[PDB]
Amino acid sequence: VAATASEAAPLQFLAPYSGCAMGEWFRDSGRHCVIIYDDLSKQATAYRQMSLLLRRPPGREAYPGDVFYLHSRLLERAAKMGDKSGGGSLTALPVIETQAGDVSAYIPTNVISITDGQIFLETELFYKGIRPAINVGLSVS
Amino acid sequence: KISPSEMSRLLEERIAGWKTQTSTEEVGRVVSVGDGIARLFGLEGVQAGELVEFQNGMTGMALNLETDNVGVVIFGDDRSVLEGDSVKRTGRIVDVPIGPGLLGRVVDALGNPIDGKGPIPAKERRRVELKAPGIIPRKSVHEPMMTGLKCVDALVPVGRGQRELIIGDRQTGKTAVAVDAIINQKEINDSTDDESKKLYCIYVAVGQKRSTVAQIVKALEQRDAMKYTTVVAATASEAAPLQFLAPYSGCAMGEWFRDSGRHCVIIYDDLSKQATAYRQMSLLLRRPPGREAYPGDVFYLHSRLLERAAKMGDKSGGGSLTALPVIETQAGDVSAYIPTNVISITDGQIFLETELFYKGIRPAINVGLSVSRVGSAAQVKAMKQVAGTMKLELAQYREVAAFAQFGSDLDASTRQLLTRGTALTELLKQRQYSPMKNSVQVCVLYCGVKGYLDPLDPKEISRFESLFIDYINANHQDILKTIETEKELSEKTEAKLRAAVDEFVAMNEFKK
Amino acid sequence: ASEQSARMSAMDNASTNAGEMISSLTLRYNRARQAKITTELVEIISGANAL
Amino acid sequence: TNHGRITQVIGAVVDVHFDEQLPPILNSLEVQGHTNRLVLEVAQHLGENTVRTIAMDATEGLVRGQKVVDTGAPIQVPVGVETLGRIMNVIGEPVDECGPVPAKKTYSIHRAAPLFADQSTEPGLLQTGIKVVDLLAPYAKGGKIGLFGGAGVGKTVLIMELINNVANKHGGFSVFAGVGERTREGNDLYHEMMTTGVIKRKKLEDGKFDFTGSKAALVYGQMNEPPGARARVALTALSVAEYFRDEQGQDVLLFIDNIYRFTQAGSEVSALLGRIPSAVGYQPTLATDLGQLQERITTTKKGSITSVQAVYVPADDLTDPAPATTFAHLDATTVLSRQIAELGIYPAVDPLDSTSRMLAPEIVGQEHYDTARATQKLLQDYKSLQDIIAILGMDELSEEDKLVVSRARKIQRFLSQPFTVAEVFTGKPGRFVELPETIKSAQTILRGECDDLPEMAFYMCGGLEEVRSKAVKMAQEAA
Amino acid sequence: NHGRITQVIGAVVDVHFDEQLPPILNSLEVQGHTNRLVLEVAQHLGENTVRTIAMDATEGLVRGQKVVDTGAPIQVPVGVETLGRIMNVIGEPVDECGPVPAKKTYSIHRAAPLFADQSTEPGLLQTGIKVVDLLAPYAKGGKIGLFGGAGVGKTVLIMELINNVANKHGGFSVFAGVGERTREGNDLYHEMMTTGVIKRKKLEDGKFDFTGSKAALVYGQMNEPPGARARVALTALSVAEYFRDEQGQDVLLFIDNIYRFTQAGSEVSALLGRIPSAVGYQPTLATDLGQLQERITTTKKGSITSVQAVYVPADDLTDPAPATTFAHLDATTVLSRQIAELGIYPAVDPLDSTSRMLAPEIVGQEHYDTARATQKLLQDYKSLQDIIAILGMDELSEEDKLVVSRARKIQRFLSQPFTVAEVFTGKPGRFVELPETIKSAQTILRGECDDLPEMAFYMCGGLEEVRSKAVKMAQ
Repeated sequence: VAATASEAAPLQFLAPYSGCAMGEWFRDSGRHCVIIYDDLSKQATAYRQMSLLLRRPPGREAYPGDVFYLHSRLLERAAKMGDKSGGGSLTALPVIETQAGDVSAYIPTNVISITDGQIFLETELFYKGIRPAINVGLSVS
Repeated sequence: KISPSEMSRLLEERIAGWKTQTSTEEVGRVVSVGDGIARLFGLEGVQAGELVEFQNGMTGMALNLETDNVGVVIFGDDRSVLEGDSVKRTGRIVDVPIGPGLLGRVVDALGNPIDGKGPIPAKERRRVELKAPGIIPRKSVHEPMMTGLKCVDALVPVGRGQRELIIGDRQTGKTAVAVDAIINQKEINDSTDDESKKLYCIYVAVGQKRSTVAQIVKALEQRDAMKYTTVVAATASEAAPLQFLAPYSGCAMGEWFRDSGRHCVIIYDDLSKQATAYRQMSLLLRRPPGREAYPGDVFYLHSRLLERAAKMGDKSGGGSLTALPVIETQAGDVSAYIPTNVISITDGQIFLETELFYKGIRPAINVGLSVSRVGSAAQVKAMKQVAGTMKLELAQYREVAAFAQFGSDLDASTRQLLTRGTALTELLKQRQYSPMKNSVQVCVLYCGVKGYLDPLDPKEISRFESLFIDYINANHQDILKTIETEKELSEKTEAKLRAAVDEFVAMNEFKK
Repeated sequence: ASEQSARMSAMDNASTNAGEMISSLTLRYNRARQAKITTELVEIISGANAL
Repeated sequence: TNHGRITQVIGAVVDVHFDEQLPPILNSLEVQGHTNRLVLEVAQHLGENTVRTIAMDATEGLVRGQKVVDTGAPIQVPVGVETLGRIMNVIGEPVDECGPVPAKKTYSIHRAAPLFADQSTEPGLLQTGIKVVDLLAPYAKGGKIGLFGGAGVGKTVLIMELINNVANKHGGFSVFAGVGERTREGNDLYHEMMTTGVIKRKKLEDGKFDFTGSKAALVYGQMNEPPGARARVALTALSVAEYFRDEQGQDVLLFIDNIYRFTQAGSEVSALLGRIPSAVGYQPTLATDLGQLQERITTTKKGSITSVQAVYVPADDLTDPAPATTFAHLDATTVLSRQIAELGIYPAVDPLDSTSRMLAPEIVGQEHYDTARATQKLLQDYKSLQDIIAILGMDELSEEDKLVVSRARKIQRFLSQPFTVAEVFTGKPGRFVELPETIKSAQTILRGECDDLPEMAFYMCGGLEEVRSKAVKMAQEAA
Repeated sequence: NHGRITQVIGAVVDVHFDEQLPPILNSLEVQGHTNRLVLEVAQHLGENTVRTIAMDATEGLVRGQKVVDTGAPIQVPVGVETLGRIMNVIGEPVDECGPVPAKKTYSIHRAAPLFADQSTEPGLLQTGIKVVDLLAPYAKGGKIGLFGGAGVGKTVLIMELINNVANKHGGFSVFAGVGERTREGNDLYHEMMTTGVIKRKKLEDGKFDFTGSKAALVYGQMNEPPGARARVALTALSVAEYFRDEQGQDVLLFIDNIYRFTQAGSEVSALLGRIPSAVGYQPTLATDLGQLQERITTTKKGSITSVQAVYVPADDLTDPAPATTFAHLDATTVLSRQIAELGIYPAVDPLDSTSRMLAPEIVGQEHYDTARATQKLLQDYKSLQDIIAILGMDELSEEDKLVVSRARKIQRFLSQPFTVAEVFTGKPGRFVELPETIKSAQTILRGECDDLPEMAFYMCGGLEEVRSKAVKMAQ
């Protein structure tokens, strides 16, 4: 599901929800699936765009207050259905780009408060040569 | 929410079938007044940037044309204006006179003199906001301006057609640099009959008070400098539109010298009070703001102002218009909006500091941050020959500066750098309202770079320089005339110079 | 001699730690600058839209 | 007289509707039917024969439709020698409880500044009796002076010392304007002026008073007053001084306390008046509203006004827009610091931030100019060793650097001096140090003819004799 | 269509039509004053009224002034006739040499290439520069950052890239000046006319004959209002898309600064009344940068490479402008005066330079090895220099002196002359293939050429010329 930089902002806002709707078929039909949102910060940037163009009041880093709800609407659908609901499943591997490894920002913390784990990646180990540059003291599950 | 057409005096006519719209496009009625702004109904036909006139003789500029009203900025107080007054168009865009009648005169942002000496003859009246020159008419900078300061003429040269920002903190010597640049042109204008080798000067003041504008005029009248310069004063009592317009009036006055094959240098003092005034006019015209409440037309404003500074080609006349805008930084942070906009607009930077103004380094020019994107192309070879060395020497001193408090423990090859750097730093010091010529500058910097000051006590260099100057001006005027005519330091003149230096050192005695 | 060697080593380590602290403080400074700018601008906008 | 009707009321902002003959802007309106006198100042015209005005007193108790009367002129303050020895409000009313002002004249507080053609005079030197001031930041006789500082650095104390050392000897008149300062401070100033002969009140058997003499006038717009009063009280006092300047041709002194409150009192109402806020909450009309004031304060060819303005600097931030704009309007500058006052060096003047237009070799001779610049160079050299001293220590410094540090510390302690008004804080008596004495002492200390003396002999002295006496005492008490 | 102006607020013109409103981004021509004024639609408002951004100044405008609708956005001319010329955002020439007699016109607002019409095979771009092709390999359809001001040899690097790509790849080039200084533009034009990048030959009647050149120019001058400087890069991008699509060529696109593009976008949004984002930038920042940069890519017909100059405000790489640009940048090319002071030209910092193509899949697992070996060597030589600054160069082992020798030899080997600098220096130009550079670096790191001297590497473009210079300097 492609919503690239040339595409408008509403389509970037949607594409994650469209992918989750495509995965709900597997979740509800007893099948198993995994959705990979390769950029959620861009979804949040597009929502900020649409809000500021709708004259809504900004907040921290200009992001509105409906960003936690925005991401949680999407991520709370990832679930392991039970024995009587078919038994299907739907995992989720959301992806986030940081800036100088800062995880005390607003969007990383908003998504860490929604997720069930964390896989951290560093530029030091990636410049040294360790690839995949997956740290292990910060990564948890 | 009601429109001026919806007030309950006009609808009594419209409902009554009155069709007295024969009121022309020239006349309108005031609807609201406040804080230097007026709002009119009518004048469908008035141009943007056009002058309008009120009942009580005052005048204003129409800026914010709107579907229901017209926004006007006032050149004065609001006591004269009251709601219900009538306004008429003059029909002419804002303009100012140009000519030799302004030389030696102080004027406001509209040509109206405030010297108290008489009116101003003007065969030519030029608009205030014009299109700047293109690319083809311009020419590359290949000629110097000769500020008269050693550090500037050597390490941060200013050419004819350049835009060299003077950025610094309060009470550093910016107005002093400007006035020295103005005063140094006296010997060059008095030593010539042609009006193509001279350099005229224009000094726009914004936000300044009269009790220092008068001191500037006094200092220039003491030294007979006003004969080749003119002042444009938009002080704090003068309204925001006048503070906003004075730089454009100065550029209009300088375009006469630029287009006619002459040379001028314009000096905008406190451009930040210009931008401030524009902000004060936009937040009162209810325009949409940006960061620090500045509108988006600030970069465009300073760009329109500064892109007129140019060097025209030999088909247009060969004239020029140099620019020396001045900016106050409130903490030294040049990352703010107006500093970043101006360094992006300008062709260089002269960064003055406060830590050096008290260490005796006056002018307090930090040559580390001061640069010149033109460079040696705006320098005579006589100055190149010493500046190419002194720049490297001062860079090495800047690389080994912190070791000055430990040089007792170091070894040679690192104390020589400190000694030469200290000697040069004490040589570049200068006195207020005492600029020098390029020949004397070359001679003194040759004395400095060639090691004739390393073994001296630094405190004596201020004597050394002075005596040497008097000596050469008494004895070897031929050397100065040769350097001024040929613009080169040949081996024979260099031998004569070393001879004179050795004679001076033999005649005199110094401490160390 | 051992004292002077240890002094040089300590100066090396101190300069390294100072460089690290300068990097961290530069990051924090840029963050605080952006925060100040955004806060002031949101204040200005809300005061412009509260008329 | 016209007649208008209040339409709405929002804090210190009052909209008024007239049926005909609108008043010009800045005119004064009187509310009719109120408990006490209530004056409004027109500020904007909105349309439909409606105006918007600012109240001088509190709007509590105001009613819509209440009647308003235009006076046909702005706030007119009484003037003459009858205001002397007396306290006045923003609207000219007295608050000294001694009777009404029997003035034969009144001036409008709103006037136009003197033009460029009315030039200044020579930079006359002003002797205050303070050492660092007379040495590094000489005060001009006919120019503006600024005292920048936060809270707890000695602004009103320094103004009181300047009053004691200047106003009493001054033969002309003098004016004080309290713009949003403390009332305890106002009472103390009034009592001290009644004490030291600057005010001469004489009660009479018939219940009247007599303020004959009393070369001082007082104006107060203190914190308790609302906005509109704090803004215009400065114009009131400045008109009271312009009267003595223009007509009587006298030389005048003008002390102002917390001029910053003017700007604050603008920012308190601009958003209610419909203006968009500026960068950090201040109003857009900051520079013009301040320049229209400052340009009226200037020497002319009829008189002279020497002004001294105290400028609150919040959080010790000199980058704030108000002091940033005020710096350009001053002839002499004096910036007070907390890092110096922590060392007990009072007055806590920073000689590396204090400046003056007068410190030039042509005005003050080279004996003064070179001395001042050498002092500043020495202090900057001492400042450029603080980190080396904090990290390594004094052991690493050469004997040249130790001499520099010693002389700089001695200068620091020597610039301190005790004031007469600080007896109730220090207990020590006050001093008056003349300028030749200051220059002699500074030249001596820089030349090195007092290195034999200690450092603690400086922090309360007014000369070298007292330094030698204190060192003598400490040496005798040492054995 | 024909409409009338209703109000003028700086660079924001509101226009009223009676029927058949124009779409957004369409162009409108004002009628009734000189200095032909063009307005780009940006927003509909109701009452058959629209809002427009002006490409030039609005002084002297009147309410009720007549306006014509061209019926399409700003249309720039395209062709081989635009080679050697200069053009503004509205396509008009500002070189005083005549009009552009092109047989075609393209809109500046064009949809990006689709997902199908896009090449999946990446490939390098054979420039001819050694340090570039070794340590920061470029790519077709790529976007290369160029961090460097003046005093470094940037204009000469630009002209060399242009000349070499025109000679080898046969592709033309374009230079866009987004709010550049006018004297800088004049200097660049004269340097091109000197170096042969432009061929402005007079004709008998008095016209000019711009014969086979290697670069078009598009200048949005700093004196121009916001609205031009934001729509200039699109003009140059359409001029390049013409060569990409029809002629089927691999072209270049140099951009003098993308931060002024961002400044102009932020200004335009502030004028139009859009609420600014975090640090004052517009809320359409990444969207506009993507609308621009997604057209700079490879397709099945040709390609457009791009060299954008970037300015990091206050050294803050976390600022939204560079944080959004580095996501699109496929490379990086830092300059430094601390290598130009050694006489080395180009002054490319081999350590600060980076690339996403250096991985050992596009270049094979020998280019990667050589590059990492050279980087290791240069880091070791940096550390040895920091040591020698204190302990002197007497306390070094033989392996340390060998490392220093190899480091200086390769640092001076990477320097090379330029075909365009010939007119300035006389030293001829040297193209250097990548296998040749790889072999030379392999030998220098193996230690074979340790017997050579130092200054034999500084001037040359290959081991052959280095050994020849050493043979002739032995005499």
